[PDB]
Amino acid sequence: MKIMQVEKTLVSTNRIADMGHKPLLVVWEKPGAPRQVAVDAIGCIPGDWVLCVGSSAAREAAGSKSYPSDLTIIGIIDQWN
Amino acid sequence: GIALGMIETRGLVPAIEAADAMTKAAEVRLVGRQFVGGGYVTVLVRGETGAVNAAVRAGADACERVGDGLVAAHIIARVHSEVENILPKAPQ
Amino acid sequence: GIALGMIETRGLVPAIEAADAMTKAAEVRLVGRQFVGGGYVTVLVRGETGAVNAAVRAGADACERVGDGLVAAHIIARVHSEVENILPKAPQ
Amino acid sequence: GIALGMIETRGLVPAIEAADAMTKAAEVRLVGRQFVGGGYVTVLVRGETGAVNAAVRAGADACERVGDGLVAAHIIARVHSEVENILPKAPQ
Amino acid sequence: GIALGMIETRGLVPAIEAADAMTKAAEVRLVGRQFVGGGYVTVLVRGETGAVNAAVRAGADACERVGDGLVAAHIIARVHSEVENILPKAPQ
Amino acid sequence: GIALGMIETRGLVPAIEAADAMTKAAEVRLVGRQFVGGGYVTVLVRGETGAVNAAVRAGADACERVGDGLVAAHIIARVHSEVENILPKAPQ
Amino acid sequence: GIALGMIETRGLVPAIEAADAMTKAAEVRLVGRQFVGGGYVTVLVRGETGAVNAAVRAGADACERVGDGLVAAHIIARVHSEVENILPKAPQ
Amino acid sequence: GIALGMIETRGLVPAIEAADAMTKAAEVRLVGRQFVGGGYVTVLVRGETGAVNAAVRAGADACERVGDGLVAAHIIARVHSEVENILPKAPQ
Amino acid sequence: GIALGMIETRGLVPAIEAADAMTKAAEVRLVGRQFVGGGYVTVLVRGETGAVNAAVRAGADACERVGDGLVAAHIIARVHSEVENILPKAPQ
Amino acid sequence: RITGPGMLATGLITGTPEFRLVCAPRSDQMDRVSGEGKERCHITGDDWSVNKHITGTAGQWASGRNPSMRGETSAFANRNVPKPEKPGSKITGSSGNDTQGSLITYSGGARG
Repeated sequence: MKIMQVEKTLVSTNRIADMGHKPLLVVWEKPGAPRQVAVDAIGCIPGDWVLCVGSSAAREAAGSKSYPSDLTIIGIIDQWN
Repeated sequence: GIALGMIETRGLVPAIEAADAMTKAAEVRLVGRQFVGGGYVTVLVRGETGAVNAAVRAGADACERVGDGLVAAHIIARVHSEVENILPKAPQ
Repeated sequence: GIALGMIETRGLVPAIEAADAMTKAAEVRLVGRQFVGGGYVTVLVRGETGAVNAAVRAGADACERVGDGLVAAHIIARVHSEVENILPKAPQ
Repeated sequence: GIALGMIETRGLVPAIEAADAMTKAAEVRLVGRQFVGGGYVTVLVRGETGAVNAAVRAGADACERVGDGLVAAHIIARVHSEVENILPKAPQ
Repeated sequence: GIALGMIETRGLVPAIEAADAMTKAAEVRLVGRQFVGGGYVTVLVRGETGAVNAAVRAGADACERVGDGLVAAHIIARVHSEVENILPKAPQ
Repeated sequence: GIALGMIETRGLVPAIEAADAMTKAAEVRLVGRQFVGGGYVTVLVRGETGAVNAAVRAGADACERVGDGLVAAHIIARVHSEVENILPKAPQ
Repeated sequence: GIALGMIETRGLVPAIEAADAMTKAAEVRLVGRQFVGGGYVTVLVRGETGAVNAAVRAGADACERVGDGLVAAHIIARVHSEVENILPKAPQ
Repeated sequence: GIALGMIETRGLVPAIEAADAMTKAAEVRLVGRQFVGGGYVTVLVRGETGAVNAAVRAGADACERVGDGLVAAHIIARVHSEVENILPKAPQ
Repeated sequence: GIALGMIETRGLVPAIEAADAMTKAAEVRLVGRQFVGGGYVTVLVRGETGAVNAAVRAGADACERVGDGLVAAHIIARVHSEVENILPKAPQ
Repeated sequence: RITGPGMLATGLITGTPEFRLVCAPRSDQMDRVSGEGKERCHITGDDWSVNKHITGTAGQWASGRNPSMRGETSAFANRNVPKPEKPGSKITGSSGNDTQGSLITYSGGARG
């Protein structure tokens, strides 16, 4: 898993129906780093440092074995700089 | 910026959770939390139609399983100017 | 417009949906939204008889599926001057 | 006239319909509309005994199948002076 | 008036009928009509012990069949001095 | 004493009976009557822990058969300082 | 800390027990007691995530058999700034 | 008042319980406790006639099942001045 | 010691045993042993409510099987202030 | 037969002259007083509990004092009110048309 900081929300109206109602957040490891989009299973705010699992675990982390996600936020770090 | 999203719950805790999830999902402003009476609570958001759509979907999903649960998840993309009179402009 | 159209719903969200549908459907002025108590919310519109007929039908149809649903859809075509003391003139 | 007519309904819509019917039927003045809480709404009229009798009968007949219906239809020909303190003189 | 008479009704019409009955029955002073919430309404009378006794019996009998009816009819011949701080002095 | 005892009832009449019985039974003082909403009324007393125990027991036994009866009877021997900010200090 | 803990109960007595348990179990501040309507009562605490987690668990355990019992026990680790506008800062 | 309520008991404990119940039930004053002989104990109260009736009823019900019970519960609404010579004025 | 504990026995020996058990069980002061007449003996203790409860329980249990036995075991958490005029302060 | 307002609302008007382990299991033991007043756990020794043959304070000595004669609309009670059929979505194309989550309604009650 990775440690990433939540930057802002991501909205895709025409996204596939398999995504459900899950919100999407823009995450990067630090300001200026390449941006990635994670499925927010926790409900985080911008500026939070979160834990992002990838690969096949992200699908179950987002809700089901067949969820279309390769990056899901599974926790908020209690204290991180 | 003028679409309206609404979530009605049974009890204040699901309403607060729904408002939190809504404002976390997209760029929506929380304009009102109304104590309807008899336990109903309504939280209202304003914003762009797509942002309101995503926010309301996320809020409904988040508040369905909290407390006594969710009553309504409703989106009005184009609000009639007459309805603006009964809509709150800021929370309290 | 002297005719009166009222829709009573369980919860605020169907009431707001009914008000939006009514004001979109026909030339009717939204004059009030009342928190009755116990979850009842009533929305009142004024206008001509035909406009009020169309507005109330559209509002009932639009709000019956929203939230806990629709309680009453009523039309008073010629309200008595006594009744205007308890009717809101401008919504809040 | 100092006789008292009271109609209690579930919801505002039957109460408004009953008030319209009462003030149409007889020479009574609408003096109050109380939100009792829990959904109960009470409308009060004053007048002479015959006017109050006719008005209450008409209002009960009119609001019986409106919304969630009718709860009470009551007449007091002469209330005690103590009861005047808990009766509205004018509605709002 | 040291003795306390209390009648609790489901709705406001039985409360008004009970208050009228009590004040007509005996020398009691109506000191409060409280909207408790959820539809409960309580009428409170003070007076001498026998007067409050007669008033409470009369009010219960009168409001038995009015509206949603009787909930409680209670007499306290002398409340504790602490209780006086939660009892209304005059109706509002 | 600093212990807290509370009785929750359905309606005001059982709450007032519970307060009267509580104050007459033991060395406790009435610190508040609260209208919770939806028909609930809460009465609160303070005193020594054993006195509070006896008082709350007597209040429950007295108010159980009054009106719609007893909802809750509870004793906290030492409330947290934070909870002191949501408790009424004196009855009104 | 900016974490939020919420317990919703049916009636005020279980809410007070929940608040007492939450404040005794962890370093959290009681910021509000809200009468939602219909009998719902919500107690809200703020603090660090671990403290709020412990407090909410203890309160949910403590109030589950008090009166009409628990409705919701919810934790939000990080509250969105929009929701801070609908959350009480100090109780009363 | 000038009415006289008397409770006669078998033993001192039911007499003390009866005196407490009478004083707590109604606006009466305890004037004496007399040991009669053979185990009889008499407690006497003074007050208004209705207050005396309520107090005597409550005391008789309270002391009926305490110890060896109740012998007599009597009310004299007006006492002849000749009988005041055999009545204690202040309890001792 | 606000609370009052009373034990009535047939004869003096069970009264003495009850007094010993009461004063050993809990912190209560023996404020009176009263020869009622006809063979009844009453022992009265004062103290905290919980202490009085434990003391009276122990005294009843101890003196039940002694001599001619127990008559009454009675507790009053707080007597009426007028009842204090017929209660001994010290055992003479 | 005289017609008019007097024939209305027959049987509905009132007020007319004519009308006039140490601790017991948690599941199956509900305490009289909760919290610090609980009697669930068996406390031995000199506790404040009262025996059966001891009288006063509570019981009939609190409920027999005052004479008494005995005689829902809310969000919780409305959770099972009859509702019409849930709206369906017949639209095609990629529009986030999830059909398994919670019910989302658009203007007019359309599924969204």
